[PDB]
Amino acid sequence: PTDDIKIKEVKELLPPIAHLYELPISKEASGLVHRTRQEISDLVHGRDKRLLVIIGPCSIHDPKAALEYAERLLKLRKQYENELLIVMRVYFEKPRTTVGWKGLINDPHLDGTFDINFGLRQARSLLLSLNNMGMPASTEFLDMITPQYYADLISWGAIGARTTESQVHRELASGLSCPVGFKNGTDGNLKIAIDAIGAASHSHHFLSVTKAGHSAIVHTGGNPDCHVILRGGKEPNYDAEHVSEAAEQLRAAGVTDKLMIDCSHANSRKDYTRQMEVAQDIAAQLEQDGGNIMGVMVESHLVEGRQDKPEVYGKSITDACIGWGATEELLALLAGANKKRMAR
Amino acid sequence: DDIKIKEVKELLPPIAHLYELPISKEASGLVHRTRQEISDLVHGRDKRLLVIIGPCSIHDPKAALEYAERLLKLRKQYENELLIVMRVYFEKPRTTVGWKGLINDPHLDGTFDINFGLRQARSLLLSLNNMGMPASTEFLDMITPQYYADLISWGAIGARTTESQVHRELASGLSCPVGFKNGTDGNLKIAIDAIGAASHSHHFLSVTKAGHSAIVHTGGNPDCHVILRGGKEPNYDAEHVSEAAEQLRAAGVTDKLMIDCSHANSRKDYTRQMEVAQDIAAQLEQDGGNIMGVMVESHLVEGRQDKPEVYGKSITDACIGWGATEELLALLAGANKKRMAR
Amino acid sequence: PTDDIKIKEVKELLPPIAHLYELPISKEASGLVHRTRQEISDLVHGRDKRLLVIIGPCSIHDPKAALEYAERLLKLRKQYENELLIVMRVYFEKPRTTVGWKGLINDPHLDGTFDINFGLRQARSLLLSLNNMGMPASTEFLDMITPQYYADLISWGAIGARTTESQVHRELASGLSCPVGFKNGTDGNLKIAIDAIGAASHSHHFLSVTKAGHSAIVHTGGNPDCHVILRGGKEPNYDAEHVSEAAEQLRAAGVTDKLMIDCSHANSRKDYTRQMEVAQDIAAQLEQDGGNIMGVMVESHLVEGRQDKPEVYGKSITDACIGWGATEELLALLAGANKKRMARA
Amino acid sequence: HHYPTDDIKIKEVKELLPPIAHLYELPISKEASGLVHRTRQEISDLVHGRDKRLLVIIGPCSIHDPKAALEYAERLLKLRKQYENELLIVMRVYFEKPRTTVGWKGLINDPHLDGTFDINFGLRQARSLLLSLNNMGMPASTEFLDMITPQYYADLISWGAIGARTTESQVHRELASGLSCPVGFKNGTDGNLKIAIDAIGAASHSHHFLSVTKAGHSAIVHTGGNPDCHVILRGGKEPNYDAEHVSEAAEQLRAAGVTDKLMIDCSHANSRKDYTRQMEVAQDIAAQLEQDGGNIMGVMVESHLVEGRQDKPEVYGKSITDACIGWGATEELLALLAGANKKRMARA
Ligand SMILES: N[C@@H](Cc1c[nH]c2ccccc12)C(=O)O
Ligand SMILES: N[C@@H](Cc1c[nH]c2ccccc12)C(=O)O
Ligand SMILES: N[C@@H](Cc1c[nH]c2ccccc12)C(=O)O
Ligand SMILES: N[C@@H](Cc1c[nH]c2ccccc12)C(=O)O
Ligand SMILES: [Mn+2]
Ligand SMILES: [Mn+2]
Ligand SMILES: [Mn+2]
Ligand SMILES: [Mn+2]
Repeated sequence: PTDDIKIKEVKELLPPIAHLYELPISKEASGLVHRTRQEISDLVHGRDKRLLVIIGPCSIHDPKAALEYAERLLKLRKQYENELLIVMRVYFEKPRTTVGWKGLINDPHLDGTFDINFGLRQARSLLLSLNNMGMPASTEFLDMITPQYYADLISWGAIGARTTESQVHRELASGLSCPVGFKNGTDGNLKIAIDAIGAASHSHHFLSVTKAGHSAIVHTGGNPDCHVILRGGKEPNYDAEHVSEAAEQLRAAGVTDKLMIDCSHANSRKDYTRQMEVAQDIAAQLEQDGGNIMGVMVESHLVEGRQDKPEVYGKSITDACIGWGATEELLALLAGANKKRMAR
Repeated sequence: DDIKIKEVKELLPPIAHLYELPISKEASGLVHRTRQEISDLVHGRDKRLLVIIGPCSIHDPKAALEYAERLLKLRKQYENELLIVMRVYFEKPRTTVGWKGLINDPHLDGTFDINFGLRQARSLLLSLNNMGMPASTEFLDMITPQYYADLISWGAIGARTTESQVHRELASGLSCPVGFKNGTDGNLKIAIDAIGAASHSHHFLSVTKAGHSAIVHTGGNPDCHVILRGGKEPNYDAEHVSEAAEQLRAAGVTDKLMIDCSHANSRKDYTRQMEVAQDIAAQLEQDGGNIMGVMVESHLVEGRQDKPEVYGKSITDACIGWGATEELLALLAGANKKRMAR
Repeated sequence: PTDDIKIKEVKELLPPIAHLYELPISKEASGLVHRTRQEISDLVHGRDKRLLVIIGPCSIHDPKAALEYAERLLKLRKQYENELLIVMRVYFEKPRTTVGWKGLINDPHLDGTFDINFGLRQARSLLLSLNNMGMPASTEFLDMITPQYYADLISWGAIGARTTESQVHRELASGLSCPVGFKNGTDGNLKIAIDAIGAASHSHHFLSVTKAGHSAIVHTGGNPDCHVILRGGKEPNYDAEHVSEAAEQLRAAGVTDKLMIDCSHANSRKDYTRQMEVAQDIAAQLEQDGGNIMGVMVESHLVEGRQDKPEVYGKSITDACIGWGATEELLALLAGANKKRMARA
Repeated sequence: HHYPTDDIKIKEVKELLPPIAHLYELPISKEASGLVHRTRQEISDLVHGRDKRLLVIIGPCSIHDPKAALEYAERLLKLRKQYENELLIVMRVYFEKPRTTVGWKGLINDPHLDGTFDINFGLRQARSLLLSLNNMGMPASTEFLDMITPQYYADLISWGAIGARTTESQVHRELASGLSCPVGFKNGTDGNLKIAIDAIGAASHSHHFLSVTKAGHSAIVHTGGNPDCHVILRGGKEPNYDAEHVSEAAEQLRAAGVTDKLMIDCSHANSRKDYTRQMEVAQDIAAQLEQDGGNIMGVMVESHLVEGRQDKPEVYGKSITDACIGWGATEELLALLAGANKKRMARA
């Protein structure tokens, strides 16, 4: 015996078309996705000076809270639309080296069953509702298969720090319909993210699944709307001198020198109250010059901090988020600052 | 939807390949026991040295089979000291443009003919196992393994994907032992982490033998280990080995590890592989109980070329030639004969 | 060029699992399907002397109407449950040589568009509701692929006169979880139906599709609960003499000699009123002896007759049916007659 | 949903390689494509009366041994070339006789003739044989029994049959509507011709039927319709090959506004299931061609290397299904038909 020795089971997976038939994209959702992708493209290439704000929970573990959060964020989206382009974080799984909760797609029931068919349906339904209420959505694509279930509803995608250097993730990015952000590496390596944009911009052949759930060869056209995200290393890398050094390197590689700064993760050193400090520093850069900044990322929820079990409503069970109060503060700060950049 | 997709193309499922090239009794037996033998090495139940040795990449099956036929003689000759398993990597991952590997580009001309490539890959691997040479490879994605993992005795996850969750989940379901390299700037924690993760059950999305998407529930891979392949500085010496083994034991994982003689440890100079090997040989005489394997980039002919003009010469990373391989292998054999006595 | 020369398009087909996931079979529907299949088997093999009545529209073109019909039929199902085993006709298409409306699965919108995905979803939705309210369902399986979408909701199946002689339909029958009736051929050939019962009782290997929509080899175990249906020919064949001759031939092939009589189609000469005459003759055979009769088939709707376009609620757009009044009478007539046959045990 | 209702009477569902796996190993060649393409057009011409050659669908009742088949084709090929101005000879390459009785289920189903079922091997063997035949210059004809097997080798078929037992089946008519080759519908097993006339009707229109893609996934196939369909007279209770039956069939066909050019099966019910009588039928057809017989566009003959039949595949090139005429009788029968038709063609 040499085949599937360490496989316990192979289970039935509904193909993407099953979900697309139940939850077809609406006219409005298409329009919103389409133009949000264009609008972000314009930010990536320096054609517009608004600040892309990718903001929301670290992960989504409860769609009801996600929709209530979206309702609130939507008012600030409209209010700040001339200064900020606000797009909600709708991430289904925090990649984790240890055991623990495996994300909404994997474990929608939050009990260690794996009900991926239900997860993908829930994921798509939440995304469709969000787009339907005027809130565009962003997410991190972890594998090569899940995107076929809801990428059509995504206006901006991330490739995480742990996969920016992975070739098949760069290939995936090269065929994604949405702009894509590549994070610097977990120890602060920027070059891998710069290379990724290089790779992602060219055509690739990668193996994936058709909408019908059958393996196929996908020939991509390249993604011209990729960029770097500074999310910290051994040290934080959000300040002006890091930004400026990043911008030089980007120009040096012939790619866009407009980048995004993540206020969270290793830039806050995992202390959610520091996100505001980073946003303050970014505010200060925009007021002085900050021409290379095109966006920021913030981990924000209804209620602040985090919990191991999903006991409190609207409170993260992955990374600790700022609460809604602080969120209003932060967005007002960034709006006020960028208005003054856009006048200059 | 699919705005940046040029084309979606027909892909034969693994069963089409498995139907034309079914694994043989002899190939199954060889894979089965080479896996056991390597498992014994990983867990410190046998003190032979695993040697993953062969071309950086396979671009010409004829040369590969030739190389194997010479490598087989040495495998048999050193069977008490070394467990020799040929490197049969089909692609070297590259940030920039260039040849994309045998699976992607079997014709070496920039056409993609993945169906032909997967067939060639499986046929080469089956022939190699049939003649008595087991095979090792790097699994880059979650689909290609279904086409030939049954013919593979040891697997690598590359430096670039050791931190990737889905690659760890893949390793958790791989029938073969798996080596995780430290990161391209020398980070070892990510490989230790990767071993921990890979030893547990996971649910990942992939494709059945029949080419249909499915949820695969894995049992966990107990036969994982790390590979020291250098970082900003090389990490092959006795001090690095010792500090690595302390870290591995601290994490509750096997402290038996493999050392790559090429790539960052040689400073990307193929000549230096022998210096690393010498250093490893010297550790084996003094103590070196934490070393279970070495990795060597080797071919019929030394160095490298941009186009496949010269027979048996790598077109990816530069390799030592057949000579320097007879030397490196003797050198490792001699040194480990001593280990296994004392 | 040699491939797909005369093919206009190949279109996306959701696999059975997609429908099974949205409309899983309920506990109650399962129990009812299970039990009804058993109860029918007992009739096929002469363990119970109730009369199976397959009754309802010639074809379903309107689920609302079908449900309302079921609600009324249900009361009579219960009322006569000791004499009659009443199962509703839920046929989606009447196969036709000519052009016209192609059934609910093919043309659920009744406008000449094709929307088979919607059709299959509607068909299963209706079948699940019917079973849930207590009404078991029967249908004609026309191809090898549609049964995966809803066979689990079907308590009795028919293979039509046009396909009884088809080997692939016999093979299909040999793997269907429900009893199956085979009709004599459109000119009155009975041998093909007897042959079909023989064939369907054995194991076969045919090619079909898994629940997941992938082609596969199905090894079937054989269907022991098949029987013939007398549906007329060049002449009608519902009378005692035809029944008696049909039973002789059945015993002679070593298959069950309990058969079903279709009161409609070529036994009524397509003139729906005459169904009552056939039932009357069936009642009269039951009173005398009628040991070989285990079921009847009747084409019945809320409103009698037929129409070309679906303008009048609850009226067939395929073969003309008797309306509700006559349905009550036909059922009372059959119940009364069969009560007397069961008493003579 | 605790009570069981699903796959109660299924023993097993097994793996089936999709058409593309066979098409990859055995792609159609330029020569085979050319031959299929033109043989179909040539047959279309006969169906629509633009050419007065006679289509001759001739060969074993069923193929149980590809080596014998190839040897048979080599022999038939010399007569195909020799009579090419009078006859259009196409080989019968039928894999499986439909049977009510248990017994051998054909080469696709049971390629090892031992009651195993190795349909993957069977389909590979069927395709290989059909490709070998087209590559040597012998076009091939077959009967399509199910909706799935055609995807494996219809690209190598120049003419298709719908059998007597399925001519009335709606799905088979829909299948015919999307088949790339001309198609003949047989009359029913008791002699009903109207079903075959209806079938031509139906097959000529567009349909939607459910089948499998080349990749093995179920799909909806929207067909264009098949304009190259015709009827086959194969007898009933009584034989139906003579001039009066022919003439009565032609009036019915015209009356239905379909082609009044038909094919006559010399075997099966027209021969009373007696292989020797095939020559009788051909003799009668020859007599019709000399008189007038304008409505006849083809004939069907069950022919093999060796005459008769056997239950076990003991003797080489001898049928295990319906009894066939041997090779001697075949040369006779074809010379007979050639000579007769040469005279018809000269009168116009
Ligand atoms: N559907 C994705 C691209 C993509 C990812 N994986 C695929 C597999 C097949 C086809 C397309 C894809 C998009 O439009 O962004
Ligand atoms: N077949 C692989 C395990 C595996 C990798 N990818 C898969 C996808 C599906 C099923 C199994 C797998 C092995 O034996 O090592
Ligand atoms: N599901 C059907 C049997 C069946 C029909 N077609 C199939 C194809 C595959 C497997 C089973 C089937 C039943 O239970 O009656
Ligand atoms: N391929 C067949 C037609 C056909 C049969 N079944 C199909 C399913 C899908 C597409 C085409 C088909 C031909 O060319 O004659
Ligand atoms: Mn986070
Ligand atoms: Mn290398
Ligand atoms: Mn009817
Ligand atoms: Mn025959």
